[PDB]
This record gives sequence, structure tokens and C-alpha cells, in this order.
Amino acid sequence: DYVLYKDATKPVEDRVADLLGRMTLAEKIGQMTQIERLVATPDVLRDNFIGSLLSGGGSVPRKGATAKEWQDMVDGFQKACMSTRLGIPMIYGIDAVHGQNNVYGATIFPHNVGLGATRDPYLVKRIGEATALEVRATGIQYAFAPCIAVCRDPRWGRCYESYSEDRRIVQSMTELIPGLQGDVPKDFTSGMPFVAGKNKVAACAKHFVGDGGTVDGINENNTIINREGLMNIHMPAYKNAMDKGVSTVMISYSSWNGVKMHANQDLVTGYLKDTLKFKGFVISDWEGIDRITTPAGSDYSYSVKASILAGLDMIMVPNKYQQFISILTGHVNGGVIPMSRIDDAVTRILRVKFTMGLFENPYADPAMAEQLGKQEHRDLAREAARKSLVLLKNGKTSTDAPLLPLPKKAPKILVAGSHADNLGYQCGGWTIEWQGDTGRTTVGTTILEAVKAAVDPSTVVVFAENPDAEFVKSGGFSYAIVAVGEHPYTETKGDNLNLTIPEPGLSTVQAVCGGVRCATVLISGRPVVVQPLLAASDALVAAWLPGSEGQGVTDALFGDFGFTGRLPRTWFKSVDQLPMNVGDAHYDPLFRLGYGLTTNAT
Ligand SMILES: *[C@@H]1O[C@H](CO)[C@@H](O[C@@H]2O[C@H](CO)[C@@H](O[C@@H]3O[C@H](CO)[C@@H](O)[C@H](O)[C@@H]3O)[C@H](O)[C@H]2NC(C)=O)[C@H](O[C@@H]2O[C@@H](C)[C@@H](O)[C@@H](O)[C@@H]2O)[C@H]1NC(C)=O
Ligand SMILES: *[C@@H]1O[C@H](CO)[C@@H](O[C@@H]2O[C@H](CO)[C@@H](O[C@@H]3O[C@H](CO)[C@@H](O)[C@H](O)[C@@H]3O)[C@H](O)[C@H]2NC(C)=O)[C@H](O)[C@H]1NC(C)=O
Ligand SMILES: CCCCCCCCO[C@@H]1O[C@H](CO)[C@@H](O)[C@H](O)[C@H]1O
Ligand SMILES: *[C@@H]1O[C@H](CO)[C@@H](O)[C@H](O)[C@H]1NC(C)=O
Repeated sequence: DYVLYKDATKPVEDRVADLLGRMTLAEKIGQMTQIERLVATPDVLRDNFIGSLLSGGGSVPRKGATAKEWQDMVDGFQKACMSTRLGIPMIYGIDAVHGQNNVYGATIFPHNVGLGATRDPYLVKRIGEATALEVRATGIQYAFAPCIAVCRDPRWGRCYESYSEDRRIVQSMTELIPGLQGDVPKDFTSGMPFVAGKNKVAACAKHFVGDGGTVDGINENNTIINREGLMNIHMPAYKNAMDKGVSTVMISYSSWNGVKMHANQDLVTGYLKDTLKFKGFVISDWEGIDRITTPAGSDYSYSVKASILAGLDMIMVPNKYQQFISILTGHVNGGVIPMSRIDDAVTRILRVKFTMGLFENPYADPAMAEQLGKQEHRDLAREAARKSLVLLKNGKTSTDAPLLPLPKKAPKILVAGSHADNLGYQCGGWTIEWQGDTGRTTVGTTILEAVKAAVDPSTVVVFAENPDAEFVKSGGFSYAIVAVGEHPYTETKGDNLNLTIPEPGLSTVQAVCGGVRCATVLISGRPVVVQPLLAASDALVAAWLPGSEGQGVTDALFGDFGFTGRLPRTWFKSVDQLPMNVGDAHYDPLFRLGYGLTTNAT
């Protein structure tokens, strides 16, 4: 007999309905299940009719694996899924949040805070475009991005994953979505999922909702705000995401006024689905449903009931799939979760799969492999890094000659600091490892390498990581570039109540700037206590977490391009002011949102 869902010429909705009507309960619950590659096996995938896989942070086939190795891994999982009775392809997800960042040799773009500084939505769209290509280079069809959190407190360990404290800037940067997925048709209905085809990926607006509003920036905590505040700060960018056809939405670990987002039917079903008319699929965060309870996981049967009844479609288990499937199956068999709820989740999952062309192109394209780390994408990252830089100081007094831009020709120059020759540090979290890492973790150019690549051949470049004052004074240097700042972190590891950079950092800046005029490059995921750094420095640049292309930094330092970045966040005078955002009644910033000095290209 003719099988409608297998017919590529049929409308998505007909294909969805035709497939759904054929599915057993096990096949339906299987679709709703996302598992980590580390627990996946061909038998597991086949026997449990698994709908999706993911790589968590740092979950890779091998250290240094090529694009083809990733393709082979993903395809191996896909072959198993395609061998089921109905042959429903799995969708493979990954945190490609500043490039395809788990992957060795992938272009690493500036983190979102830096992108906010660019005020350039089209640049971000292009980044989305390049990111989709490098994700597809690895056979992966789904990126967990953009994070459209509006970070209202930089003590949050994920503040770097927010474009801004200003929702208007976050809204503008939702242009990442049509970059990743492709532009929606002119006829498009807001809330429908969209992916253009096999050279694009499904995107994910995360984390719904108010993830950036938690008390004291405590990760995964309580967002205490009235409905008006939630709706005017934390919600707006989700509506833009609907308008641009975002395929999926991930739920936040956080709570709203003490209500776990993963158990919030009013917001997930009442608002996202029933008001915004979201028609893609809603996915949990990693063990997000376990974390509904205190302690986490102490009543998993409740977790499943609450989350599924709340309106979640796909669960990022990601390990204990047997318990998830068993419990959900029991709930359906006992009438606690109605078939209609299951049918809704599967309809949404399938709609996204059919829409993106997954049934027609379930396997990787080996011709895409060379998109990974492709030089054009690095040139784009280099542009973004440069645009992201915020110049905070350029001369100690009103009558001083501006230090920047620096001349490329000088007898001898000093490059110094813990962050001057450390690729891992300049990339920050979500790079190679979940938490990021130190040193030469991938392909890129450090600030020191960038300096050496930029200067006149007659310019002697000296590197000293932590030179003492005497070395500097005796060195015969024309000037110094000194780079310091935060170490890589991700999620809760980044929560920080004092926001002072680790030492040696300040001490190195003081020692260097004491001996020669200095340009201080601050690498951070957020504003940090900066007055002492400012006081020591002739010039100081907030470079955020600029990624693999350190030449973006030197492009501005040496005057190939003028500084144009403007603060996307308030720079506080002290942490005891926090939270403190633009528009507050008591607004007393060191630098207001939007501040930035400029230079002209030499
Ligand atoms: C010297 O460097 C300054 C940097 O501020 C340049 O002035 C600035 O030109 C920018 C355009 O390159 C303007 O930025 C704005 O950007 C947003 C978003 O990208 C746009 O929506 C908006 O329309 C602007 O383009 C900015 O307004 C301007 N800043 C000020 C106050 O001067 C300057 O560029 C030159 O002068 C300005 C006034 C413009 O006429 C530019 O077209 C022109 O290139 C730089 N001067 C030189 C010699 O290059
Ligand atoms: C927001 O963050 C705060 C601070 O972490 C959370 O409060 C803390 O909640 C945990 C429960 O997981 C408490 O730990 C427990 O303490 C009791 C002490 O008798 C102990 O018997 C348990 O073994 C466990 O360690 C912790 O005390 C508590 N701390 C504070 C400062 O209140 C809060 O739950 C978070 N809120 C949300 C909505 O996520
Ligand atoms: C103390 C809190 C422990 C956090 C452990 C959870 C690690 C995963 O964290 C989550 O994982 C998803 C998939 O990788 C990401 O897309 C989400 O943005 C992230 O919140
Ligand atoms: C401030 O907090 C962070 C995170 O807890 C910590 O790493 C840092 O060392 C702290 N600074 C000091 C000196 O207390």
C-alpha cells in the first residue's frame, strides 16, 4: 500500500498525521525521548524507538576528532533509528552556542555578551549562517541556540550567554535564528517551526523563561518578578523567535515566583503554545524534570507527570532512558497522562523533523566536512571579535596623547599577562570542554600570535607572562599590551559574588604599566571590578570572550579598524550595587549601558 508519510511531495501536516496514526505507544514515547550519545547503542536506539540524541558539553567521539569522525558517529546512530519498523530518523542536538564549539578545529565566535556589544544583528545572522554550516559539517542537525536570556545580574555564571541586560538588544539578536535555520517564507505564520533544508539546522530559543532574572544571579534559582516585569523584560524575545520560525524551545531550570518552569503549565501550555501559538517542539533542559523536586530525582514519577502535563514534548533525559520510558508508559496506561497529550508532543516533534527535511536527508553530507573551521568563517569571527571590543579608556588625562591605535613599527614591544597567549582563556566556557579549558585546546590565534602577525618585521616582540617591574623598566619597550581576566566557566561554576579577576592579573598590569605605557586587554564574560585596572592603565579594552580569532583584538589595537563596540551591560562601581540595570531608579554606574570610546582607522 501507498505510505503517505514517506512521500516527500506531501504537505508536512498530512505527513505528520499519517505517521502519527500508525504509531504504537512505545513508538510515540520513543519520539519524546532524547538520550546522550554515551548511553546510545544501535539496539537501544532501535528497541526503544529513540527520537533524538545529544552530545552534552565535551561529549565527543575522540579528542581531536575530524568532521568525518563526527559524521560517522551520527550516521551510525541514524542507521539504527532508520532500521525501526517506521524508520523515523533521529534528530541529533548539540550546544553550538558560539560556533560548533565542542568540535576540534571549529571556528569559535565571540560569546553572546560580546555580540551584544556589536549592536550588529546582521553580523549575528551571518554568524548563525556560518555556525549552521560547521554544525552540518559534523553531521549534526540541531543546535541548542540562541540563549535569549536577559541577564539582569552579572553575578550569574551564564551572563556571558546573554546578549544584554536590555531586552531590546536581545530581541534584535534573535537574527541568529534565521541565520541557523534560513529565512522564513514571505507567507510565514508566526509560531510555526522552520528549517530551510540540509545545509541548515533547527534552532532552540532558551531557556524559557526568566533564566536571566534569578535572585543574586544564582544559576537555576528563583526569578521573583510580577507578570508585567516577566512579560516586558524576559518574554519579548520569545515573540521575535516565534516570528522567525524558531523550531524548538528549551525550558529553564529556573523558577518563576517559586514555580519550577519545568512544571509550569500556565506558561508552557497556556502562554507559549496557546497564546504565542508555538507549533514547534518544547524540550526540557538536562535532567530538568529531575530538578523539579528537592532533592533532585527524589520522585521521578512525579517529575514525568508534572513536566509532561505542563506541556513539554521532548525530554532531555539524558541517561536514564529506561526509567523515563517505563514511568511515562505506566502513566499513560493508567490514564494519568491522556493520549491526546502524547499525540500533541509527537505531532510537534514530527512536524519539526518533516519540516526540516530530515526524512529526505537523514544522513550526513561528506562534502560538508570542509566547512569545519573554514577560513571565511574565521574571517567572520575575526570581524565579530573586533566589533565586540569596548574601549573604556584611551589616555590617563584629557591632555595625554591617545595610546590607541598603536604603531605597528616600533623597535621593541612587550606582550604580557596570563591571557596574552592562552587560547582556552580567550574562548571561555563551552569550548572543547563543557567548562572551557586552559591553553591550546583548538585551532586559533592567541593575542600574542596576533601581535606577531600584525607588527612590522623590524618590530621586536617580547613575551613575558608575569614580568616584574624591573624587567619592564630595563626592557627598552615602546609600549606594552597586557591581557588578563577571568578563567573559563559555565553555568553554576560561573556564579560569582565578588566579580574580581583572579591573580596574578592586577599585579601584572601594575608592574607593566608602571614601567611603560600600556594597553590592557580585559578578557571576561561580564563586567568585573575594574577601577584598579583602569587606574594603572593608559588604555583599557573590554574584549569579553572573543573566541578563536585573536586577530580581531589586534585589528583594533593597531588601527586597521576603529573601535566601535558599546557596552551591552551596565558596568557597576561595586558588587554591593547589584542588581543595577539601565532604567533603575538608583542608577549609579561606573560606565552606563551604551558607553564606548572610539578610534579611527590609521
Ligand atoms: C571616526 O570614528 C567614528 C566612530 O564613532 C565615526 O563616526 C561614527 O560613524 C559611524 C558609522 O561608521 C556611526 O555609527 C552608527 O552605527 C549604527 C549601527 O551600526 C547606525 O545605525 C548609524 O546610522 C551609524 O552608522 C556613528 O554615528 C558615528 N559617530 C559619530 C557621533 O561621529 C567616523 O565615521 C565618519 O563620521 C560619521 C559622523 C559618519 O558620517 C560616517 O559615515 C563617517 O565614516 C570616523 N571618521 C573617519 C574619518 O572615518
Ligand atoms: C535558590 O538557591 C538557594 C541557595 O542555594 C536554595 O536554598 C538552598 O536549598 C537547599 C536544598 O537543596 C538547602 O540545602 C539543604 O539544607 C538542609 C539543611 O538542614 C540539609 O538538610 C539538606 O541536606 C540540604 O543540604 C539549602 O540549605 C538552601 N540554602 C539557603 C541559603 O536557603 C534555594 O532552594 C534555591 N531556590 C530555587 C527556587 O531553586
Ligand atoms: C549545578 C548545576 C548542574 C548543571 C548540570 C547540567 C549540565 C547541562 O546544562 C544544560 O545542558 C543543555 C545540553 O547540554 C544545554 O543546552 C543548556 O543550555 C544547559 O543549561
Ligand atoms: C570570588 O568568587 C569566585 C567564585 O566563587 C572565586 O573564584 C574568587 O576567588 C572569589 N574571590 C575572592 C578573592 O574571594
